[PDB]
Amino acid sequence: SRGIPPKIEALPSDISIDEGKVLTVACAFTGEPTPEVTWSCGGRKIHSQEQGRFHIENTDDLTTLIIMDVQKQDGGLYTLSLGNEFGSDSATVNIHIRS
Amino acid sequence: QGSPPCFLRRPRPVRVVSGAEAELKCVVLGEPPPVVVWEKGGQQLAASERLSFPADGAEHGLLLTAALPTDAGVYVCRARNAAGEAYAAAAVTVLEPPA
Repeated sequence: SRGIPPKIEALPSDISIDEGKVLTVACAFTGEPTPEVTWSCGGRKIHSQEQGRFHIENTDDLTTLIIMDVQKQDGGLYTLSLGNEFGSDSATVNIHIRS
Repeated sequence: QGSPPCFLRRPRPVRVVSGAEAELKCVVLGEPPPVVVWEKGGQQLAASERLSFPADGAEHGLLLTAALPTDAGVYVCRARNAAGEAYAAAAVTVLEPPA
């Protein structure tokens, strides 16, 4: 049984969403043991909450980030980071909000 | 009554030999049924003799009839309706014969 460092698969470099609408971004990964997923923006962890507009759903090889009723303040560079006992990986997507 | 796009199945990476077919697939839900487009290198892809977009209800694909080395790279699947957008990406690798 071999450990596998985390590896993020393809992630869009830039995405757009109109203000007020819902945005979903899904990204696959590999890693053994299953990596811990962290989404961040402005160097700060995004916390998934039942109430609130930000939701994160993580499985063994997928993360989905949902931002509901998107606001101008949500725009910016988002980082997806993965960690496990054998390494780390990160990628970014730049989210553009249209008025 | 709107509800934003979501993926049931996301495009997966594919590794093919130069000249062979390459296919990406997604299955998307939402109300109304989302419109799916595909992007590469910052630009929306258009249908031609070498690139088609087979679809069957919620299932939407991308089919390269004969993949060339210049077809390699990251493809982004963008699903859209009045309520929102969903994005998922996948990398196509194309292997050239030696020597």
